[PDB]
Amino acid sequence: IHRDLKPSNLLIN
Amino acid sequence: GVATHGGSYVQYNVYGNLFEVSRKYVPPLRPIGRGAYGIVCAATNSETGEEVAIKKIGNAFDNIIDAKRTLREIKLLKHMDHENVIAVKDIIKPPQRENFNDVYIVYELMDTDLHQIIRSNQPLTDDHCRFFLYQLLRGLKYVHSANVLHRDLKPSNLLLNANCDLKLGDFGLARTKSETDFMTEYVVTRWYRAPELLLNCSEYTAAIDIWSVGCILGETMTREPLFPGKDYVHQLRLITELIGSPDDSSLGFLRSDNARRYVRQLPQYPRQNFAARFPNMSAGAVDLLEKMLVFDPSRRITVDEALCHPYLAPLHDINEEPVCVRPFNFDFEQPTLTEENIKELIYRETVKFNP
Ligand SMILES: Nc1ncnc2c1ncn2[C@@H]1O[C@H](COP(=O)(O)OP(=O)(O)NP(=O)(O)O)[C@@H](O)[C@H]1O
Ligand SMILES: [Mg+2]
Repeated sequence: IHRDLKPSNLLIN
Repeated sequence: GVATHGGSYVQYNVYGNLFEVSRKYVPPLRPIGRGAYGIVCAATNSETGEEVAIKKIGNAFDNIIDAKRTLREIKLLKHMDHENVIAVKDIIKPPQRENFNDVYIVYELMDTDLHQIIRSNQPLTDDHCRFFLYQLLRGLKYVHSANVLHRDLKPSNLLLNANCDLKLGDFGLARTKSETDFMTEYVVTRWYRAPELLLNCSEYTAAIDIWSVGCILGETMTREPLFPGKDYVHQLRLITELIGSPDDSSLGFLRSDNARRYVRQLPQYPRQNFAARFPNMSAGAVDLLEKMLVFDPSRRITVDEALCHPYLAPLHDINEEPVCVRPFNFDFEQPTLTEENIKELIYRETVKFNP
C-alpha cells in the first residue's frame, strides 16, 4: 500500500 | 479445565458457559463476542503457538433452520479463499458421534469488529472509511463471483485488526444467486436490510448486499446507524425520510397491491439532498452513499461499479481484485436434508480436520 493513504492503526481494548 | 473423555477433551468454564474442546486448545480464554447463535472465545492452540477464535454454537441441530445455517457457515467459509474473507482453522470433532449437539468452529482471530470501532472514542478519518469500504467491496466482489449473496452484512460481521485489515464473516444467512427465496431469517438487526427484504420480495439480487454496504458506509461517516427502526414499519419510514418516498417506477419490483399499499400508507416525504444531510464530509463519499441507498434495486450501483468510483480510485487496482474461479454448487435446499443428515455432513467436515 502507499503512504499517501495508509490509515493510522486503530486503538482496541 | 477438567479433562474428560480420557483426557482427549477438556471443559472450560467461560462466564458460566461450558466450552468442551480438544486438548490442544488452552487458556488464556477471552470472551470476544456473543451473537444470536454463537458464543465466541479467544484461546491458544498449544500445538501451533497461535491465538484462535473458538465459536461455540449451542444446540446446533435442534431444528432444520439452525442446522442449515451452521452448514452454510462451514461450507461457504471452507469454499472461500480470499484475504477479505475470514478463514476457518478447525472444526472440533465431537467426542462421540452419538451425542453431537454443540458445534465448535475455530476461526482465525481478529482484534475487534467494525461495530466496536464505530462506537469507540477515537477518530474515523476519511482514509479509514475509504480503506474499510474498499476491502468490503473487494471481498464482496469475490463472494458474489462465487455465485453467493451474503445477505446479512452489518458492522459487527466485519472483523478488523488494528492495522485496519478487514474480513467478512458470518455467512450463515447467505444464499446462492439461484436459491433466492422469500423467507428472511430473524436477525437482531433489521437496520441493514434492503427494502426488497423488508417487503418480502421473493426474487432479489446482489443489490441487497449493496444496500447494506451503503448503510455501513453511512454509519462509518456519521458514527450512528442511519435507519434504526424500532420495528419494520418505522424502518421503512426512516429510509424514506432520508431518500424520499418512492415514485411508482421505483415500486415496480413489488409483487402485490398489499405491499404497495403498505408503502403508500406511510407519510410521504421528499428526497433529501444528501449534501445537506451530510455536510463537511467527503464529496466522493456522499456521492457514493447516494448511489447505494437507492430504493429501486435495479437502480443501485453494483459492487464492480463501486470499485471504480472516484472515492476508491486511490485504492482501486484490477490486478489485486480476484474473482472466484470455482463456483459454489452445494444445494442447501435438497428435500432429503434433515437435522440428522446435516449432522452427519458436519461430523464429516470435522473428521477432515481431526481424523
Ligand atoms: N474470528 C473472530 N475474531 C474476532 N472476533 C470475532 C470472530 N468471530 C466473531 N467475532 C466476534 O464475536 C461476535 C459474534 O460473531 P458472529 O459470528 O456474528 O456470531 P453469530 O451469532 O454466529 N452471528 P449473528 O447472530 O449474526 O451475530 C461478533 O460481534 C464478532 O465481533
Ligand atoms: Mg454463522
